[PDB]
Amino acid sequence: SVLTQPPSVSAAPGQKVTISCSGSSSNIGNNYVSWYQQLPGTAPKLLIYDNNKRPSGIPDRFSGSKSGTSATLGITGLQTGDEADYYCGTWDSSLSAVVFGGGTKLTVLGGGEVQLVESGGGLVQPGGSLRLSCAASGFTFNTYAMNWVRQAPGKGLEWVARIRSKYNNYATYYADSVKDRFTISRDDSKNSLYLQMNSLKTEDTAVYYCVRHGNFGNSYVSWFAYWGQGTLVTVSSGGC
Amino acid sequence: QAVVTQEPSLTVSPGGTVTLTCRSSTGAVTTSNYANWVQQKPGQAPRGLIGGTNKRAPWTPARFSGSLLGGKAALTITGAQAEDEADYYCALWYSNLWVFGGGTKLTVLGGGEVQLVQSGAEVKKPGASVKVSCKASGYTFTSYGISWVRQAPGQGLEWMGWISAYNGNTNYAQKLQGRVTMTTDTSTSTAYMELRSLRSDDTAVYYCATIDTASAFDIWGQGTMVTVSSGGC
Repeated sequence: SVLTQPPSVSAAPGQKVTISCSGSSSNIGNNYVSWYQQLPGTAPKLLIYDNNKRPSGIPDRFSGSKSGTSATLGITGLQTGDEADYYCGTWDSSLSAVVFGGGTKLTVLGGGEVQLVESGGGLVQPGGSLRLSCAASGFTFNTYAMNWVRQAPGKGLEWVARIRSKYNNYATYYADSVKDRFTISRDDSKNSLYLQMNSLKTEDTAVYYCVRHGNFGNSYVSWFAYWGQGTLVTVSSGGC
Repeated sequence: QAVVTQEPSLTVSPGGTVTLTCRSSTGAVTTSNYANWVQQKPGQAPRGLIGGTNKRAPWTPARFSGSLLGGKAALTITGAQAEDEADYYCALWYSNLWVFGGGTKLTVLGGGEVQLVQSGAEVKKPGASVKVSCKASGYTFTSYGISWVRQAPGQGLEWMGWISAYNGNTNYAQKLQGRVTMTTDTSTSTAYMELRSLRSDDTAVYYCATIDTASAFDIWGQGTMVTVSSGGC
């Protein structure tokens, strides 16, 4: 690749991690640098533009800097949900093209912020099956009910399934659209929520979110307070 | 089944007041529907903002307020900021279930509020062509520049080129010049990418994305997998 970045780095929650990108005068040296975060099977997400600016919604713990022909992404107060692949991108004047680094895969090694980390999404054929996982941290998992909510590309939100805590007999509830095909479950000892998705249809194509309730003042509890980053499930025959 | 309806899109100038509404197909929205508002900023995961008609989440700014007005739930933003640009979803409680509305895409005049929807996965034989679509819903399509980026399995991002939705001018990556064609359709707010003479190494996820004042891509499509194989279907 045109831009050079280390293939991988590991860091602990609450610590600071830096990711550097090396270029030349034609690219980083004379152009604005951008940084992207990418979770498995999902689209890159803009973290930094114009070397150091954050789009709204990007936490203040993400920062960017540029010095000569090199650029750096800083992540302070690391969270479990920061585990991702990070790419630097810039315009190359000599090539008259957008160039990217090869990406740095960051591994993040109860505590911290409320985090809902999703995995298991992917591409499957109609009639196929997938299992989604949500690894929770930053709260006592076993006292909370959890919900799965999906969002089909370019469409609205649709509630999928609910599982109560141990204190409410792990009671499960399903939307009619997924009844008898999906199963919501949890493993409290692993701080994990699951969605088993069988007999998949093209209309199940969506980003799936795990969602945790939160206090909205002292008189109301919203089921929709905290959301995970989402995992994409695509169900397609591939035009076959 | 109950249907919850919202304005598909609204625009507000910074400092302005905007009122979003949420209608129930069953009749007047009541406090017993415990109206919730969820905010989804461009390229972000959603977050709860209002619950129980008017209760704020701890992170909800004072400038947002929930209420009931003329039989509908209402979300008012007093003194809109660029930060408030988002898709706003309302959800109403109907006895044992939350029903969401279709969302209101709120653009804050300045890079507007859009969602990009790409066509489905494709299986192709070597030598064939593939045409990927990317439809924008929300703020005026012609205000956008669209870029195409691909990623082979387990590999890095690769820029393919870009086009203006205002005038249709293009720039293609050197490696693809003569094999790739990018077009847009104003009437349908759709950008197109055609890649010809497909070979094994074209197997990748193809993404479209909007372009910044700064040549950064803020809004991305969900991606389209293209599999090029000897066997095909």
